[PDB]
Amino acid sequence: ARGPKKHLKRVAAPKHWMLDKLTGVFAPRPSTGPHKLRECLPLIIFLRNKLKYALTGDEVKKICMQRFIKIDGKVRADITYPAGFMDVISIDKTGENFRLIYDTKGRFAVHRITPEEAKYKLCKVRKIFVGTKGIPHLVTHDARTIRYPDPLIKMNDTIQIDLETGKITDFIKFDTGNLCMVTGGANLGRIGVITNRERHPGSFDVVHVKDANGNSFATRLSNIFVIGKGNKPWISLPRGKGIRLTIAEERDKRLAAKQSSG
Amino acid sequence: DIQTERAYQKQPTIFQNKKRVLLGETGKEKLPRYYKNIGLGFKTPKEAIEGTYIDKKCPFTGNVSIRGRILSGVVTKMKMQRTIVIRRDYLHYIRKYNRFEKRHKNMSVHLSPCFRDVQIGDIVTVGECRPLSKTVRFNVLKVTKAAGTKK
Amino acid sequence: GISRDNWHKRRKTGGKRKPYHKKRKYELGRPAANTKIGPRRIHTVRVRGGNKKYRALRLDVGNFSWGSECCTRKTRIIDVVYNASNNELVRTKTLVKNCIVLIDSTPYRQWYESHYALPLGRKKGAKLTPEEEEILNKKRSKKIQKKYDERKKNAKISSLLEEQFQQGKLLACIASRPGQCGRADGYVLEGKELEFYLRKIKARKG
Amino acid sequence: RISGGNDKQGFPMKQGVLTHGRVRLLLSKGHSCYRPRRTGERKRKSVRGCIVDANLSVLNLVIVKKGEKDIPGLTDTTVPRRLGPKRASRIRKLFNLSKE
RNA sequence: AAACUGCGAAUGGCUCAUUAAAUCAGUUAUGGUUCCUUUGGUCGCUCGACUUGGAUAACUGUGGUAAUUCUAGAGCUAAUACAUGCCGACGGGCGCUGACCCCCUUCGCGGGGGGGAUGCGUGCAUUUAUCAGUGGUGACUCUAGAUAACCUCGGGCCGAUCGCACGCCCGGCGGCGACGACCCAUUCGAACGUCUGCCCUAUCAACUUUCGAUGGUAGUCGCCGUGCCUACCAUGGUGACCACGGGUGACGGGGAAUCAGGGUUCGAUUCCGGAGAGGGAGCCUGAGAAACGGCUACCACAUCCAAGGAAGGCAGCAGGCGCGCAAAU
Repeated sequence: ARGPKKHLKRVAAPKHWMLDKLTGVFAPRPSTGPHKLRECLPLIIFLRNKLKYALTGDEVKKICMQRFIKIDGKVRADITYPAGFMDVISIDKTGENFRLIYDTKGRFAVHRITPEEAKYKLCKVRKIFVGTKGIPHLVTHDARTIRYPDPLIKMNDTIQIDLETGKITDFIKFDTGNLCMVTGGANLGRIGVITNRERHPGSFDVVHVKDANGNSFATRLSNIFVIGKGNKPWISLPRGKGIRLTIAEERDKRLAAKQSSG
Repeated sequence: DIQTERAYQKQPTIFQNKKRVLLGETGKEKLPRYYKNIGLGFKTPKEAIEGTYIDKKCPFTGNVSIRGRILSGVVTKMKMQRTIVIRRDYLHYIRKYNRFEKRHKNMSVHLSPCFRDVQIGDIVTVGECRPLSKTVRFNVLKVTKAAGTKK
Repeated sequence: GISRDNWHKRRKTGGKRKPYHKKRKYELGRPAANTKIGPRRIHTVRVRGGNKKYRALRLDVGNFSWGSECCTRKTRIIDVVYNASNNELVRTKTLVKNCIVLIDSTPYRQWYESHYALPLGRKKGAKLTPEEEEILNKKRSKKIQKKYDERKKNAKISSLLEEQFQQGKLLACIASRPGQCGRADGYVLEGKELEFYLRKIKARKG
Repeated sequence: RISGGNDKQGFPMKQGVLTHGRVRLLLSKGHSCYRPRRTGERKRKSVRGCIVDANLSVLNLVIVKKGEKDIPGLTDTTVPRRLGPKRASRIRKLFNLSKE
């Protein structure tokens, strides 16, 4: 390869893009943006598979540049725009908004939210920088460079930004006893409380997260998103509240639903 | 003992020609020494603090950083200057015949003159660096003596 | 077609390696600058990323430093006297990094009388004729004379630097690569540098 | 003032060859006798030299000084202006207009 | 329509010739560097024109060669093409030089403390030299700060660009966009390195070594580290735990067949990475190419011709010949 790739095969797509095999050779390669290729979700994939508003690749384009869809308060006219974690998407005419949260399994889930919760967005700070004339800077996980932050924002905190002004309203400090969830790996979408944080000099610093029912698991430092201060979550959690039901309880719940439905 | 070759040897962090009030005695002619903590729980020795050798590839007094892997080995030969060769003996497993084989892969690491109490057979540990030569990639962090040598 | 690969040559064990792919474009090399002296010529070449590197072919002046009291002035290149790498590169007037040259002593001298108000150079038998510095000495107040007196209470330097100042040339070193940025910066040689490189010149020229 | 020309085999002459024959040379963007198909695309062509001799097909001449004997082939009617200037400063320069 | 400008052609597709620690696989690092586009920030921080210049297209007219996606002289004309460039912000701030002025026990002298006109430099991007130690790492010669300068004529930025909807307040003054731009992070990556793992062969037992082999010093070049390459030094480095040399009907892996348990054979072949476009060699443009549906010379082979010259590389899709036991519109 003499340059960057511009195509992407269907079976080379990530599994959480949640496609089929016998439809086409290629898959939608997203345009470059705030999020990585294997951690985002194209707008065409959502509008054509999840919401079922469109069936072909031209109907998605018509809806997309018809100026009907707004992305974090800004209208976007790219059908392969990368949408990732807590990307607030809004439809102005039928009055629906969706928040992208990983569910109990390894995928995205549709989650309708009220507009009052659609005005803000929780996002994770990545690194702290100092500008030219002594301006402190923040680099956010969706590449939002924010000037003049609060002095108590550290490396692995979570800030809440209003989508109309771009400023910080409130923040959550990285500490034990806070509600957390994991973004990537074998664990995905489980909601838990940070207990331990093991420090290894020169490598990945693993942590330990306990679920609300008695389960525990260990993830890396980069696989951390802090969502709450204590037990109350700052956003509306999806169905099941991220408990990671095992296969026996899942089978029992499906059998109970089948017996009750008839 | 120093300044052997056709160019001056210096540490490009400090200034060695500060103008004092007098330029006589009682406060001069003790040059500062540049050193840093390499991290990873390792402690810098006194020979890198009060020494007079000049290097550019020393992990303590130099321009090289320590990151990546931490290995170990046994010193085999000290023939070429300012760098040594160590031997790593490891066991390889075969799935068919459920029995091991020992293998050795000797490779060259860098020895600063800070560790000059080194004989053949001493156990050393090394840390990964940027390529300092064609085949040299590692810097010795500490030295451990072998059995015997009580003198 | 000059390459910079690490597969034209033998391995660590001494056995030859067989090349499998030809010369690439990131693997590139260019001929040497051979930065001479004379009227200034500088060429630009486009490199990877679309950036430009200034190839200094000839140059006249340089921005050197004199660190005993931290002054920097633009100074003309006079002559190269020593190179630690090649003994042919002094016979051809070439400029490299960490090279040993002579530069003119006029602007540092003017800074020395204009700051410390002591005569520098001006050998005995010929005094200050064009009558400019004692004009600056006069029409001052008592506070300003007290400030100069407290400043020139300590006005001593090395005797070898003084002898270079009567000689009119200061032995200088280059700390910049002229084939990459296009300029010839650096600092003047002082202290043990002067005695070491003067020993080297007197050993080579003997 | 003689300028340009075509060879008997049909090769136009490049200005500055300083040869009475045919020399092959490389041509690039911004040179005569070459219209590039790709950007930066250089191809070697064969041109006629500058010095005129008997082995030529045509020759292009211009008129620099008008005499008194008008030729019906050359000076018969004055053509009208196909299209004039477009920029505002060119109109103000041609009509010698002021600021107001 | 045409044509100038800008962007893409470096993606995709086909093949397995080379290649046996080389490629590749898992695991690390760039604290050792470039990055088109998108996303976010910066874009009156610098103290010094109510819009400038001439050239070319397309077009018109006139020609040569047997011949090409071949082209010269003549007459106009545009830019988000090529260039040259101002006003405002902008009245005073920050540092050196400072004529000088004012207050006092100390009589003045000597000392202590405040105003300072004038003159020079000012920020970001590059380079050198010195000093101190807002924020961070396991760890900087890290970022930020200060001083003195530099700032390439083939030259860093600080908008001489375009459209829609209408306008309030006495000619000034406004809303949403499109394009372009130094720097910074991000996205797509690429590239160089760390640890481990490849088929057979001793009728290959020693190999490399001023034609760099091993390391040190200082440089050149390269986007960066590094014998990558120069000048000088010491004789180093690998090897019976199989180096080296040869062969391969060898691209590597995810995988396929058979299979009680262990294994044996294959993997040219749809997804990943690598290599090439007859085979070596060199290069323009471009962010990214040693590109071949880009260019330049060599040999093998080969097309047209008025014999002067001109034009090419189906291991792309169909198709044809040869080769064949063997493979389609």
